Amino acid sequence: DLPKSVDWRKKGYVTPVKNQKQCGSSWAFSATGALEGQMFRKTGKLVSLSEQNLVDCSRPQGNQGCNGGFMARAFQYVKENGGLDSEESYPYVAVDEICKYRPENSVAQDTGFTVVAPGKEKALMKAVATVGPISVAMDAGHSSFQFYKSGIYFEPDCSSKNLDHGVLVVGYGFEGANSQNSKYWLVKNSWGPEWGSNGYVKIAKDKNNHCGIATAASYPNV
Amino acid sequence: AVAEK
Ligand SMILES: [Cl-]
Ligand SMILES: [Cl-]
Repeated sequence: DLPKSVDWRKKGYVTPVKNQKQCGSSWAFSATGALEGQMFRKTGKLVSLSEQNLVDCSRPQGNQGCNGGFMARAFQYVKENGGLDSEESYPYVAVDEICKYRPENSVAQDTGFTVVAPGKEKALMKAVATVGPISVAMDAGHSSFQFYKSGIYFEPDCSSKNLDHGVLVVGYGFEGANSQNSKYWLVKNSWGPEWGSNGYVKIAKDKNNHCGIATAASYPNV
Repeated sequence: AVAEK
């Protein structure tokens, strides 16, 4: 019995929109967004986490910094490392740099991560309703996504299998009175608040896993 | 993906 709509931004779980600039680090922003919501659920405090800590330090786990990476490998790094620094103490500079992780500045931890059933939008909906914001991969390789402005995004050129961008599902919704009318996923991007709808995009929901949103979803266990 | 400049 899941809610007809969810929006974690309205419960305090989501930090203001960030900007990855010219660095292939969307996976790091999707991972800090998910950990930010789980740490808030655990402590009641919303603390911005360091994407640069992940960019610089998680190559042992398989990430490649500004050249790409995966949210699961980020949650694996946080677990093996024993922590993750705050954004304030380890600022983002959008280029690969030397790892400067400082344990004394850690404000988050995880014990591992949970994988949502691949390809299953109903498993993703259950995770979003019961856990908090969820890290997901999607195909953002389209001019229509770069210039998205408002409304429910639906792009026929979208692939559900070949993905290139890590984002955060912070909720889901519908329009009008019928909960099944015009359903959408509420997605936080990391291209600045100026992109899209104050930094977010509504992606069509329950339309055959549009853009791959439920193909490779996960969240950290705290 | 990165925003196009
Ligand atoms: Cl990226
Ligand atoms: Cl991943």
